[PDB]
Parts: sequence; structure tokens; C-alpha cells
Amino acid sequence: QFNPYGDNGGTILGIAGEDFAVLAGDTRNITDYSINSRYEPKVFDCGDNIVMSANGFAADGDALVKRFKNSVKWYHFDHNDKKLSINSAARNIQHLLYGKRFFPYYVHTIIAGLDEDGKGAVYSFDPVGSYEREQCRAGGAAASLIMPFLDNQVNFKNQYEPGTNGKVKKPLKYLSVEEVIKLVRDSFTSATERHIQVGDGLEILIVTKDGVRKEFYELKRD
Amino acid sequence: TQQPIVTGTSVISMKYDNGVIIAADNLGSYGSLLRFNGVERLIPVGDNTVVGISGDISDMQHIERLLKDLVTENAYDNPLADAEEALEPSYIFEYLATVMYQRRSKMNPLWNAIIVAGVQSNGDQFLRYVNLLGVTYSSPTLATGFGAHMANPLLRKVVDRESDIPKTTVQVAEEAIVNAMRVLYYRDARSSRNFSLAIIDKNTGLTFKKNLQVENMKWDFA
Amino acid sequence: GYDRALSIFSPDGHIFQVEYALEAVKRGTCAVGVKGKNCVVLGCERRSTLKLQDTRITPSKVSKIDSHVVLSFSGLNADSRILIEKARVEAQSHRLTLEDPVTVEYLTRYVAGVQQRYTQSGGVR
Amino acid sequence: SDPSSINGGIVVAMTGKDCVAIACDLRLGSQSLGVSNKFEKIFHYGHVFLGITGLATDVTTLNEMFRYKTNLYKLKEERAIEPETFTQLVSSSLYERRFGPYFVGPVVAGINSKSGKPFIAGFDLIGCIDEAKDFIVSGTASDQLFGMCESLYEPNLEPEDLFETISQALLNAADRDALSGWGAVVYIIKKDEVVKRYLKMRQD
Amino acid sequence: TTTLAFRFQGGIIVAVDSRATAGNWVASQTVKKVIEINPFLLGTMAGGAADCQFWETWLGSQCRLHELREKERISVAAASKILSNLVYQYKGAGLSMGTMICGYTRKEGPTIYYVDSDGTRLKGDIFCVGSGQTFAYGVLDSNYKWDLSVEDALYLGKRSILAAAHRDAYSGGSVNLYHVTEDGWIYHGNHDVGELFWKVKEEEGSFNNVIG
Amino acid sequence: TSIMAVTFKDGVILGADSRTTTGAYIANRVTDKLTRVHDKIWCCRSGSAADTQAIADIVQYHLELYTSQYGTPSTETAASVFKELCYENKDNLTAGIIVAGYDDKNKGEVYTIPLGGSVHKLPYAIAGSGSTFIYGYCDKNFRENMSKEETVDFIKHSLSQAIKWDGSSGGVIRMVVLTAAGVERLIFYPDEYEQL
Amino acid sequence: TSIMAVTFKDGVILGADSRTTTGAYIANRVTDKLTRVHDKIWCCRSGSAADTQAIADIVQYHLELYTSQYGTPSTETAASVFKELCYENKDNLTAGIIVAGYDDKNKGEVYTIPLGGSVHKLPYAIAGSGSTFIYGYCDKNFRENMSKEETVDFIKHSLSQAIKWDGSSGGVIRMVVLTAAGVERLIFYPDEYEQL
Amino acid sequence: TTIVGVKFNNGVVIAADTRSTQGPIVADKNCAKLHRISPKIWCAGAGTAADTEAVTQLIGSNIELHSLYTSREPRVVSALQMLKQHLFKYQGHIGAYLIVAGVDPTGSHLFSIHAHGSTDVGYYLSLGSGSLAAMAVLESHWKQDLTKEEAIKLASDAIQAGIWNDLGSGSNVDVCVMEIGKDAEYLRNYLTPNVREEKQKSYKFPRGTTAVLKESIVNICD
Amino acid sequence: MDIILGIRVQDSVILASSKAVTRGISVLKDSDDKTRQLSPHTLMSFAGEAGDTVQFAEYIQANIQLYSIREDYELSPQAVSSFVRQELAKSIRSRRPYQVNVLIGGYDKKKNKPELYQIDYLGTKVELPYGAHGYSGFYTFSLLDHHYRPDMTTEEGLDLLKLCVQELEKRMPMDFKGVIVKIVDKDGIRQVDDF
Amino acid sequence: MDIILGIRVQDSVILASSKAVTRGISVLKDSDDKTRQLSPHTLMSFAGEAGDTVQFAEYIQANIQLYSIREDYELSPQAVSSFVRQELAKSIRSRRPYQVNVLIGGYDKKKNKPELYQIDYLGTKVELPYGAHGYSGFYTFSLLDHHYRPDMTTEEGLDLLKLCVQELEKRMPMDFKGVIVKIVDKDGIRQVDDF
Ligand SMILES: [Mg+2]
Ligand SMILES: [Mg+2]
Ligand SMILES: [Mg+2]
Repeated sequence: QFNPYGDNGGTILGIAGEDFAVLAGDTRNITDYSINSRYEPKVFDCGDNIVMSANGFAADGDALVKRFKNSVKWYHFDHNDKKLSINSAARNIQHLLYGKRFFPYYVHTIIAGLDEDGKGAVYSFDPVGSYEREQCRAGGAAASLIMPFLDNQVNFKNQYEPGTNGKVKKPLKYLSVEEVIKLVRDSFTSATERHIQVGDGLEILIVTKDGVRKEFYELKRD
Repeated sequence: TQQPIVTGTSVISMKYDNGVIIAADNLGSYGSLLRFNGVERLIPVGDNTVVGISGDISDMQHIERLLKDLVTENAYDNPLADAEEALEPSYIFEYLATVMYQRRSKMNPLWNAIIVAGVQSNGDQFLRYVNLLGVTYSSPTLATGFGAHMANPLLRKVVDRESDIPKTTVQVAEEAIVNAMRVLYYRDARSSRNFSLAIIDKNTGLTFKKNLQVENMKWDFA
Repeated sequence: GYDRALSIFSPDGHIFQVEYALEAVKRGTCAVGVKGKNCVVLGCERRSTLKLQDTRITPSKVSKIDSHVVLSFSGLNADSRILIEKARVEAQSHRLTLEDPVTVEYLTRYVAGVQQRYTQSGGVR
Repeated sequence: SDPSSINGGIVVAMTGKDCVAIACDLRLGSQSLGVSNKFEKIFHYGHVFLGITGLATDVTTLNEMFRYKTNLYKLKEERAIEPETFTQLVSSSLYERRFGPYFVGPVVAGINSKSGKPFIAGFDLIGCIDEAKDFIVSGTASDQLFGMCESLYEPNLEPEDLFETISQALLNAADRDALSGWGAVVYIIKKDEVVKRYLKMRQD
Repeated sequence: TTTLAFRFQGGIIVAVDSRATAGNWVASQTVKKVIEINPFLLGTMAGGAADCQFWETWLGSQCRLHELREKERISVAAASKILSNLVYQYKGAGLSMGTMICGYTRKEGPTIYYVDSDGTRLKGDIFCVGSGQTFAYGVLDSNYKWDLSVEDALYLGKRSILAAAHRDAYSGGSVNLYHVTEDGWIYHGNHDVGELFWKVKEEEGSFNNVIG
Repeated sequence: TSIMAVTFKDGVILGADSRTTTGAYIANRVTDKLTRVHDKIWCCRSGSAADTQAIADIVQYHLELYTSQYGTPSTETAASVFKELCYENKDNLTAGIIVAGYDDKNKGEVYTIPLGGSVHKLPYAIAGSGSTFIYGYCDKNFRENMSKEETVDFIKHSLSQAIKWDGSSGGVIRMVVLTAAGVERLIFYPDEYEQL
Repeated sequence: TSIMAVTFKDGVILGADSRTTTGAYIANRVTDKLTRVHDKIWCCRSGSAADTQAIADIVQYHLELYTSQYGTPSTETAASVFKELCYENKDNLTAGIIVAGYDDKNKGEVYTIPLGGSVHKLPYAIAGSGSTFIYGYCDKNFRENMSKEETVDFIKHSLSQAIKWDGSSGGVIRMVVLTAAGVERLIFYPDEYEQL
Repeated sequence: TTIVGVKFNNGVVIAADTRSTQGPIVADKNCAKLHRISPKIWCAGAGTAADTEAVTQLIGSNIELHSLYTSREPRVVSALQMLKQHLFKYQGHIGAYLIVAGVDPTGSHLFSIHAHGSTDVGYYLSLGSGSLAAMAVLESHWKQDLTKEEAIKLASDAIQAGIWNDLGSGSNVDVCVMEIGKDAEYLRNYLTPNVREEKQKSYKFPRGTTAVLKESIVNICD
Repeated sequence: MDIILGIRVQDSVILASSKAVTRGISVLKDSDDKTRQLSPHTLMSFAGEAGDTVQFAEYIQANIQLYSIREDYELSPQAVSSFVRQELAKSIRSRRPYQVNVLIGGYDKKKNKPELYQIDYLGTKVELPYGAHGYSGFYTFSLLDHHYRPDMTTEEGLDLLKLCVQELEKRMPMDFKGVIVKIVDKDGIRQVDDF
Repeated sequence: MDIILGIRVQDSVILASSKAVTRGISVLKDSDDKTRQLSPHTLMSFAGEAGDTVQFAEYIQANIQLYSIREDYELSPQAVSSFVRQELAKSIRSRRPYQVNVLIGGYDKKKNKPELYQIDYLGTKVELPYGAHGYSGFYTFSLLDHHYRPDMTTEEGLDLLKLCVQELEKRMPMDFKGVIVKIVDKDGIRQVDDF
């Protein structure tokens, strides 16, 4: 019997700062135990300072990104070139996903950008459209490896002030873009070591008020 | 929901400095029965694109008719049909990719794996894959079925990343392809000795080679 | 399906079919409504060119839409049955979804909306 | 009805400079219902420490079995079993039940008393030995533990520093798993002193 | 999930956890499971995250359309029935929802309706919904009186979620509190279980099963 | 079934056995599996009797309507109509059809259409359950531009072997000769072909 | 597999391809499917590689122990031992074996043993997935009392066709000649047999 | 796993990768797949890891006892016979797939064994999930009359093919060379092309970061 | 849902219906009224699939109330029961059938007679002196076969009903949290508050 | 079977066990004692598969009584619990396993301490201040997490137990016909007759 779904592997990661946000993802694409491409990007600039990735089944992922990019285009046409805010983009993507509730897009969606106060924003979705804003999110094959590391290093979970008898928590603070990129690179090298579907290359898209910048780094190819 | 009847095996391909090479054997299998031997599985579209197809042959012949019709339709009311508004490899691919994903989404797929090889108008090499699931990807080397497991490793020794493409000549590239075809004849139980090979060069254009044979084989060693 | 636009504007900006429908109302028997401090009374004329009538079975001029709202009318009798039926169905539908009987304003707003729809739909008067 | 995820739990082991650490959570549940918050998963036979995750009845049974076997070993050999030797005994005992196995994920940790070398090892339910310089992980939050250890770990950590690393590895891994947590225990092991610490962690 | 809402002398208390799971994987610890439909209406979410989230915000749009059309805030009964009639149309299709529509109106007073994805609609004073509902019931039922003070009722609701967060593996994160009066709903803070458990244990003397 | 069609110097000949089956019971031992879709375009039928009959009936209707408007259809055209029906209804059909016809421009032509609905133009074609047993024989014995008598012997010998080994094949060997001269029907009985 | 054994004037010749399969992947392209169970008693193996190997090993052990006590066993005796193993363990085996040997009294003999474990003595035998495609050819071309060169050509041509159509067959054609003169091993490569 | 075996002038060489997986997770990044049956007979094993280890140890134990009983150096065909009869008896339930190689008084030998009980013979062989990537290289570069240094190069190249192209294989290359008249030479981590790059940050915590409830000295003495 | 009973006596029809609403391992409510008044002298109790029950009951209620307003007249119990049967008879061959079983108790004012109808989800109608749906019948029918007389008073009917509830509370596996009892007679529908 | 509870307080262990035995749609008995005295200061309650429960309980009882006679000595609660665990741990890999869950309440006379052990059919043993088997735990554990203190008296323990039974009688779907309560302390085992 024909199975309409497949698994193209890979993993993605989004972190938000005070005046910026990053959305990273490896460039490896796979089926079963074979590599299809060592460089097939899956993090995209969708316009209006919104970056998006839909990781899982690449055909559904590309279809969704394609539809959302198109949604941004028509939002301009219908509402006098108004900028699509990140919160509005999130709600729109929920309807795109839930529209196929009974034949879902087999993907884990993350978008990043800046909110209407200029502060960094990351939104994450389940396959059928459930969404939530967070400081931090990993998605895809190695999400279960990376996410707990992020809880510990971004949100300082389980870390107490030394000498306070485990009474005073380590205070929350925003991280610099230099510090965030260090965490991204370490997260992906760690994931590459312990997950077979993750490797080849890392592409990070950084979003500030000045626009979208790219950075590329080699990853292990085994 | 389908099941494939008459089938074609591996399609293999790679980029070199000035263009792309693609190959596929001339066999139409009927399960274990090697039923048809005069089957051409590389189909040229214009003088700048070759589409290589594996999987169900009835569906291949349908795709042939679609591409044939696309050339006709593009020529309609188009004075630049043989110039600036000629069919690009990228147009032909995106069309097929759309069709493949739509058919999978209607639970009635075209049971194929497809590689579109060509040269764009600006001289750029085009090489991209699409299959019954609508999954798409690109790489310096691409192959389907057994080719993915056996040809890719050999072709990746010649062109392992992007920077290796300018350093690879058509002589070296064709040699690697022809060698890979021999290896597939040794090891794939649904391959034939006879095959076709196509070169699309940005200078010399489309060269289509028919009735090629696997030769210089090693057996003398039982 | 019969499509003809029967209700249309005339050069002076009138919709004659709607205005001629008002003439049918003017022909109908008189109906009056008066509301007091704690009640509403609906009075209706019945023409006396019809003797040998059976008043037990003849359709009454005032109709109950629900147990708390009534509807009287002037004009074409056959037409009024269609409005009354639709109103009675909407009355029960409202009780079903809102779990509360219709307000008199709401029931009126519905009946008026039906009447309006028949002034810019094709194939109907 | 997957035997390895009815009760829940995790174990992790790490090596440092002339020391080893082994840690585990305290939860025992029946699928969604938490039943016990005192269920330790680390045991020791002399100076060799064994942690066991998986089906709790088998955790108990195997502890009782390896206590049985190491007691007879010591009586006959007239010495305490070493980590390298005990690892082989665990492997043999598990493969003996090849087609009717104990649903467990054991982890050996200790210091060889002759050579002074720190030693850790892991096994699948059927006996396959997994030896490692750095760390071994096991349980329902093994994916999480793999991620935490791979990023947090560095070689040649001092006992006090190693405690912080392994504790933070377990705690943050447990909090991303529904079936793990409800308390935690860490064992810091030096050549001739062992310190046991109970960690304060969230109780949900 | 664990969610509850109960009626008492001083109005309605509504309390929920904040955990999201995909099997045994803890997906989130900071989910919002109460939706603020209007200043006098609340909705609780349990079951399929997208199902709940999508259809309850949709419900909010239907309630807004009611007050535009009728020049009057929708009743709790009518609001709950819009949702129940919607899910009944999808009956069999696989929607997964356990919801509670809580609010005050003049004609009804404080009111709570239970609505689920197989079309069940029930008015009541006390309900607990979700995988940890039974754990919440145990604490709530054994301490519930009608004559509870606003201060005591808030705590009991908070304490009942904590109980379930602790015992139910698929509940946790934090507690979100709400109090509904004749004047509307009032938010009473996000309470992380990480700190709340130890604070309650110390001050109350309970949770003796746990290693102190 | 065992069926085949073979091109030669003067045109093309079609061949078939006469056995129809429901399990191991022979429902009809004198079946006619060679069917006329046009004056000089015929087909061999294999697979489901009901499916192949319904297809051939629809094709015959299509070519009759083609002829009324555009004159004699090509053999390629006939094959295309068979393909269109077989390909578009692949989920609900069990039909393996060989199409064979005679033009004066193109002479003899053979198209085979397997289960999936693909088309394959060949010098000769074999199909049906019994064809498996004669792939070796036919490949070794087929020559291009044979005479009428040689082609009749090639088909007779080939189907004789297919019948001998396949239990789903048997009865008489029917043949249909398509040339410029016209249409000739041949029949060959067991007593002749069995002892070849 | 495609395998066969053929008796002739001076004795008997066994033949086989060299392909081993795991799905569509060729695990071994130079396999030796012709196995010695005694000096001048050999077998062709088809079906499961593991099952046929275990059977042939047990038979070789039995005939070695037979020889130690009662001298050279007959070809019939060797076939009986194969049968006994195949028949009694029919539920757990997938093995189609052809047994062939040379006596001086009985000359060349061929026994075929299909899946069920039945025994059939024949002038020649064909077996394996590829055999289906050459039933027609072999029946038409086999003659009794052929010469060595004729029998080699018969097997070479037959297996060539079986290899051509069966995807589960290929590689080299191995043969083993059994006569009074001794045991001769022959090999034939693709470049020769493909263009026959 | 990727494993190979290659024959040469005066002996045989086998090689393997060093990745051990549990699902898509990498359990061991440097496990040893090269096993010793006797001093000069070595095994490479893929499949169920505990089965390959246990079956190699059992036959290795019985081979040692046999060698002592017969006062002879053990033969490869004896290990082959014992392994195959054991694996057949268990009808494939013991998932051991082995390449057996070594030298003995009879000469140098190379065999493979499948879980159900079939043996194979060859000048070059490959087993495991990366066997198709390895075999492609072996079919391309193998020749009759290889030298020692040529065979090591070919073997390790075949393993590298698996490391880079198969997700089931990774990390390092182990090699063992068995030459006639010489001691078998085991080359652990013969190649290490997958060293982890320096991390961006040290995650050493301030002492006191972890909250503690209870301390106590554990008694390990009698 | 679960327990619904009905008894027709000399001058009235008495319906008893369980108060419990259980989902999973939790009794969500213990005061649920499993009945709808279709008209002043006609009452319908119901039990079956969650959602379906109330949706069907209220749908029937709306239709009978619509009829009442249109004709300014109350349909006979027999007529209402036939309408309900046909709706269920349609339903059973739909894409998704109503899985609801009902009892209809009514007082016919034209005949001055109580009437009790039992209808299952298939649309199987029967007029009975006493009725039950689900597992309840397996106890109550034999009990009523013994103790029921056709000339009993409403008080005698209530005592006969107490005897049924007592038996069910003794032998039934589930806690159904008692019953709500309602009487249908010449003066309409009223609820017994102390049962 | 179904409901079995246990609470360990300062000086005693209290076991509560449901009285109902239900088969199909019939409560066959409402006074069933789901417990066996293993030794003078050790009591075991049980719940699970029909037949298996009593067969296992009596088999354990026989073995502990045999031990008592042989050694003229009473095994500690800890020792009895370990013996029972091992029997169930054997059982789970048998051709037909015992599908029985047990609680073991005992007073250790050497330690002068009450002890409560919870063991399931797999052989999963834990010592607890309070325990429950089956669906009961889903209500009682959270209740006891709140109200339980380690220094409570036997009277306080009984009141705490009344609070559990009340909650179960309110929210559980099935009628379990109350409980038989038994106390295990320094003076042995006794039954509370009025609960
Ligand atoms: Mg790799
Ligand atoms: Mg929890
Ligand atoms: Mg026949």
C-alpha cells in the first residue's frame, strides 16, 4: 500500500535575544540510511524580517514554506504593503497547518524575528497548528538531544546561585549574539556526534532591525 | 494507491566544470522477468535539458506525454520560443515537482524517481531530484534506486563538494559515470548491459549517446 | 433556474416591484397594534362580504410564532403563511442553539431580513 | 505494554581525573501514575557500582542475582571483583537469557583497585558491552542524557567539578522526560572514599 | 494535562497546569491552557493542543460576533453550546478535546459548562478534566465546602493542580490561577511547580512521601 | 492463456490457444481470444475475460467512430486507445493485450500492452501465463522478414510448447493472418501440434 | 537461480549460473552452486543458500560414512539421502536440488528433487527460478545420446537464455563434466554466452 | 557497520568502522568490531552486536580447545564450519553476520557467513549496512595480484566509503593484516578522520551551583 | 447514561432515569436529568452514546414544539412515538447513525389513558405496561412480571418502582447515583423530589 | 476484586479492601474478605484475575505457615515481602502467570515498627507510607499526599482512611459495596466491625 509520508531527517534550532533572533538548521537531507544532499537549505528568509523552517517530511516542508511565502505576498497586496508582524505570521501559519488537520503536514515548524517592540521572538508549531512563543526551541530529528541543553544554558534551568543553599535561582538575562552563536555551534556539533541524520553543514540566519544575515559552518560528513 | 508493474532501475548523474552528465540503462523489468530491452529512459526536452526517469514505465510514458505537451504549449504565442523564452531546466523541474506532490496528496502517485539534468541560460549547471512522494533535493551528484547506494559513493570521490566542480573535466566525469554503470551491472539484479548516456554542455550543447555497452569486465577470477 | 431580475431600479431611483407590493398591503384588511403599561393588544378587521363562513376552521388573522410572540399582517394571505412558517422555524432554531426564546426585536429582524432578500434576488417577487 | 517504559527511570556514569561518578533518579511509576519516590537504581558489590534502568521487577531481580554471584566470587577468589571482570559477568548473565531477556539497561562504574584506572561500561538488554572513555547513559531519557553529556562533558574533571557536570546532565535530562525524575542520587567515587549526595530537583 | 474549575460562595475558581507532551517527550513547560474569551468568559484546554487552541479561539470570534449582532454579551450556556454543536459535527473524525467554559452573566450568575469532543455538554459546580483529573478530584473533593473564602478557594485550586502535577507524569510545569466574580475574571499569577512544591511542603507539612 | 503476434515480410500474424479457466475447470475449450477491433487491426486477449472483452468492445466502438470521421486508423492509433483505457483504469483491470494490424505504408506492426498500461512496439510479442515457458525458444528462433509459411510454423511450434507446459493453456491453436491480400483464419488441432 | 543437469553418451554434465541474491542486491556474483557430495556424484543447488548448504554437508557426511563401510555409493543412493532430508523436513526447508552422478554400470544418471521432497529420475532436469523460461527451448532441443561438445552447447545455450530473462540469474556459467575419464570443470564468461 | 575483507599476495586483510548505534542514536563512537577467534584467525561482525560478540567468543573458545586437543594450529574452515552449523541450528534468530579471515597451515582464507547459515567465498567481500558503498569501491579498484600495502589501501578506502555515505557507519577505521609466515598485525584506529573540533565554550560550573539536600559517607570496606 | 425505566399504571406513566454521567474512571456528575419534555403531556427519557443522546432528544423536542405552535394542538403520545420511530429508522441507514435508545411516556387526553412506548436505536417500537433499556431490563422485567398489576395507583406504581431501584442498586456492577422520577398524568408532568 | 488500600502510621498498618465480587452484570457477593493472615503480625490483601487471587494468597499463606512451624519463629515483614516478590517474579515468565496484585501490612516486633509493602503481578516491590492497587491510587495518592502525616495515631489513620473511602464512593464508576478494615500492630491483627 502507498505511504504518502517520508522522513528527510535533519534538525533545526531557534534562539531569541534582546534585539535579535537566530534560526539555525543543518544542511543534510536523507532517506533511510542514504544521503540525498550535503547542502540542501531548509531555513528561508520569507520577507518582512521573518525566517522560517519546516523540518520533517521535506515535501510537506517545502509546500508549507511555499504557501506561507505566498501568504506574505498577498498580505501586502490586500493590506496596503503593511508589514506582517511575527505574531500575525504565527496565527496565519496555525490556519495553514490546521487546514490539513485530517491529512497533516508532517513537519515541525519554527519561525523567528522581532516583535512589534523590537525584541527578539521565536514561535514554534506542532504538525497540526498548535503554537507558542518561546525564548528557545529545537526541532527535528535531534530535538530531544539539543532541547535540554538549551533549557540549561539559555533559561538557566536547574542552576542556583553558589552558596545560597539552593534557595536563590541563577537570574535570567538576555544573551549577546556572540554568546548565542557559540551555543548554536556547540549544539549542532554535539547533535552531529550522536545522531546519524545530522551533519555535513550548518547554516544560521540572524535577524536584527538591519535585516537578515547568513553564516555557514562545516559539520562532520560521516 | 498503486503498485508498479513494468519498472526501470537506477538513473545516475553528476555536475562537471561546463555542464552535467546523466545515464540510465535500457531495461523494462516485469518483476524478476527482464521483459523489455529497447526502453529509452532518458528523455530530452529541447537542446538544454534531459529528464531521467526510474520506476513504473506506464507512468514514465505518461510523463513523456506531459513534457512533449509542455514544449507544444510553450511555443504557443511565443516568438522567442527558441531563444529567451525557451524552456529552462528549472521550469521543467518545478512543473514535474508540482505534479508529483499533487498526486501524492491525492493518494494516487506517479510511481517514479526523477532526475532533471541541464544547463540554464546563464550557463549555470542544473541538477535536481524529485520522486513519488514529491520530495526534492539537489547535490553535485544525484542517483536513484541502487544508484543512490553504489553510484553516489563513486561519483562523490570525483566531486565531493561545490569547489570540486570547476576542477572536473568532461572526460573525467564521463569516465566516472561509465564506471558506475559497470558496477551497477555487476551488482543490481535488474540492470542490463545496454544503456544510454547524455551530456549537456554550456559550449558544445546536448550530446545524446545511444546503444552504449558495459565493457572491460573482470570475471576471470573465480 | 429562473433568473430574471424582477425588482430593479427605475430612472427616478424607485424599485417599482417593492412599491407595488406596498399597494397590495394597502388593499388588505386593517390591522392595529397598541401597547399599554403591561400588555400589547392586536386588533384586526375582517370583511363582511363573506357570510356563510366557518370561523372555527378559517385561518385566524393573528398567528402565534412562539408561546410569547404573535404576528398579525395586512396584504396577501398566501404570502403571509410563508413568512409565518419561516419565523416559526427560526423561533425553534433559536431555542435550540441559544437555549433561550427569541426577543421580539430579533424575531422581527429575521422576518424583515427575509422580506429584504426577496427584493434583490433573481427570479422572485 | 512496552516493558522498558512501564516504570520509567534513568542512570548516567562519567569519568574524571582519578575518579568516577554514577547517578540515577528516584522515580518508580506505573505508566502515568507515580507510585514511589524512594526507588534507587544504583547498587554496589564491594567497590564496583552497578546502575540498572528498565522494568523494575528485573532491576530488583538482577541486583539480587549479582549480589548472589559476587558473594560466591569473593568466597572462592578471596578478593573483591574488579569492574572489568564484573562487566564480563553482567554480559554473560544477560546473554544467557537471549530469547527471553531481562528488560533492563545496566551501567557499570568503578575504579580498578590494582591499576587505579577509572572504568565505566554499558549494556543493552541482551548483553552487548559498550565501553567508553567519557560517559555511559541509560533509561527512558537516554536521548536527553546523550545530548546533555555530549555538550557538557570535558576530560579530566576534578571530583568536585565532575559532580556539578553529571548532576546538571541528569537533572536537565530528567525534566524533559515524563517518566523520569522525582528525586536524584549522585555517587562520587575516588580510589578509597565514596560520597553519596541527594539532589534537590522539581517534583513533577 | 490537568485542569479544574469549581463554583463557590465567592464566584468561580479556575486552575490549570502548563505542560505539553508528545508521548513521553516533554514538549513544553510554559503552555497557556486558559483562553480569555472576553472580560467575563474563560475557556480551559485539555486534549489535542491544536484542536483546543484552534477551536477555542474560533469560539472567541463567534462570541464577539454575537455581541455585535445582539448588542449583549453571550450567555455561558449559549457560548458552550456553540462549541459543543461544532465538535458534534466532527464526531467520529478524531478531534480530541476536554474543555470547560466558565463565566458570569446577570441572568445566569456564576456558571461552568463541561464540553468534550464526543459531544457531551454538562452544567455543574465542580469538574476536573485531563489525564490528571482524578488526582485533582482527590484533593478538591476532600477539602471543598461552599463557604470557602476567596483566599482559601484560590489556594485549594492551586493545591489541587500541584497534587496532579506531582503524581501525573503528563502534568506539570506551573499553575495558572483565575478568579471569576460578578465584575469579571481576575488573573492570580503563574506559579512554577519548581518553587511551589517545596514552599507548600515546608509551610503545609504535606508531601511526606518525598525525600525532604 | 498463451498468446502471441509476429510481424513478417507480407504483414503480421496473430496466434492464441482456446482455453478459458475458472480455477482448474475449463469453462470453455474452444474460446476465440483473437478479436477484431477493425478490418485489419486485431488484438490478442489475456487476463480477465470480462475486463478484456469490455475494453475490446469500447475500442471497437472508438475506432468505428474514428473511421466515420477520419477514415482508416493506424495500428499505432488503435494501440493508443487500448493504452488510454488500460492506463487510466489500472487499479480496476486485469488485462494483458497485444495489438496487431496491417497498414500499406507501415506494413505489419505489433504493440504489446502489459498490466500497468505501458505501450511497447516490437517485431514480435508474447503474452499470457504460458508465454513464460517460450521466452527462450522464441528469442532463439525469431528472424525478421520471414515468409508466411515460416511465420505460421514459428507460431505453431511456439504455442505448442506454451500449451504443453502451461495448464492454463490448451485446446486448439487459432491464428489470424493480416496481409494486403486480406484476412485469413487458420485453426490447428491437438493431433497435429502435440506431436511436433 | 538457474540450474540444470544433462545425461549424454559418455556420462552426465551439470550446469549453473553464479548469482546469489538478497532482494535485488547481488550478494555474490561468482557463486559456486555445483557441489561435490562424492568423487563422481555432484548436485546443483537452488532455493535457500543456507538450507541447501546444510543439506549438502549432511549428505557428503553420509556418503563418506557409506563409502567407509560399503564402498562407492550409487547415484540413486545419493538421491535417496537427499530425499530423506528434504521430505522429512519439508516444513522447514526451501531447497530444490538436482543430483547427478556417473557409474560405470549405469553410466550417467539425473535425479531431481523439488520442494515437497519427491524424487524424479529423468534424462535431463532443469530447476531454479530461471528454469521456467527454458522449458520450451530445452524440450525442443534435447536429444538422447548426445556427444560431449553437443551437450556443452545445449547447456550453454539453455542457461544463456535463462540468465537473459531471469533477474535472479547471471554472472558466469559453471559446468562440471562427469565421465569415465574423470571430472572436468568448465567456465564460460558473459562476453561469450551473451552474444549466442 | 561497514566491514570488508580483501585477499593479497601472501595473505588476507580485514577492516571495519567503529560506530555503534541504538536506533538513530550513536551509542559508541569508537567500538571495536574486529574480533579474535584465534591468534591468526580474525572476525569482522555486523548485525545484532551481542550475537556477533557471543558467537565469536563461543567458537573462539571451542577453537582453542580443539587446537589444544589436536596439537595443531586452528584452520579457518573449522571456525567457518562451527559458526555456520551453530547459526543454522538457530534458524536466523541469532543475528550474526560475519566476515571470517585468517592464515593457517593450509594457506590464507577469506569467507563470509549469513545469520541463517550460508557461507560464501571471495577475493573481496563486504557486509553490513554500508556494504553497498564498500562493494562499489571494491568492484571499482580491486585487481588480481594485490600487494600488502595495496590491499590495506583498498580495504580502508572501502570502509571510508561506508563511513561517509552510510548513516549506520562512522568514526574510525580498524584494520587487521594476516600474512602467511608472520604474526597477525592488529591496527586499532589505523585511521582517525572524524576528530571532534574544539568546543566554543567550557561548561564547567561554579562550585555550589547544584542544590543539595543530604550528604553522607558511603562505607565500601568490610 | 445507562439506566432508564418506565411503568404505566391505571392513571399515569412513571419514568425513572439514572443521575450519573461517567467518562473513563471518573463520575463527572451525579445530578443529570436524562429526559426532555416534548409536550405538556409527553415526556421522553434517553440513554446511549455520549453527545448523540442530548442532540437527538433536543432535536425531537424542537420538532414537536414546532408542530405544537403551527397547529395550536398537542400531538397524541401514539403520534409522537411514531414520529420518533421513523427518525431513528432513517438514522440507522445513515453515514453515522444516532446511537440512542428512548422511552416515551404520555397521557392521551382524548382517550384519558396513560401510554408507554419503548423504542431502540434501530427504530424498534413497542407499547408496553412496563419498559427498560440496556442491562436494567435483565432484572426489572422479571420483577415486574411478578409484582405488576394493571389497575395500580400512582402511589402503588412508585412503590413498585422503589422495588426496581433497590434491586438494581443491589445487583448492578456500576454506581448510577440514584434516579430522577417523573410522573405523567391528566394534569401534565411533575417531578418527585424525594426519592 | 478491585479496591485495596493501605496506610502505615506511627504504631500500626491499616488495610482497607472492597467487599464486592462482581461477575458480568451481577454482584454475586457483598461481604467478601480479600485478605489472608500470613502470620500473627503479617496480613496480605489481594486483587486481580478471578481464581488466581485466592489461589495465590492461600499458596503464600501455606508456605509462611510451613516456615513458622519448621523454625518455631515468625518471619519479619521484610522477609515475607521478599519471598512474595520472588514468587511473582518467577510467575511473570511462566506459561500462565499469576495476575495478582498484593499489599503486605506487617508489624516488625524486632524493630517495633509498622511496615507496608506494595507488590504488583510483575514482582515490583516498594515500601511505602501509603499504598493502593488499580484505579484507586489515581484518587487516594494525591489525597494522602495532602492529609497524611508520619506521626499519626491509629484513630487518625482510620479517619484518614474514611476520607479515602468517601472519595472513592463519590468518584468511582462501580459500586464496590464498602470495605473491610483491619489493623496490624504490636498486638497482632484485628478487624474493625463498624465501618
Ligand atoms: Mg555516513
Ligand atoms: Mg508530573
Ligand atoms: Mg495444457
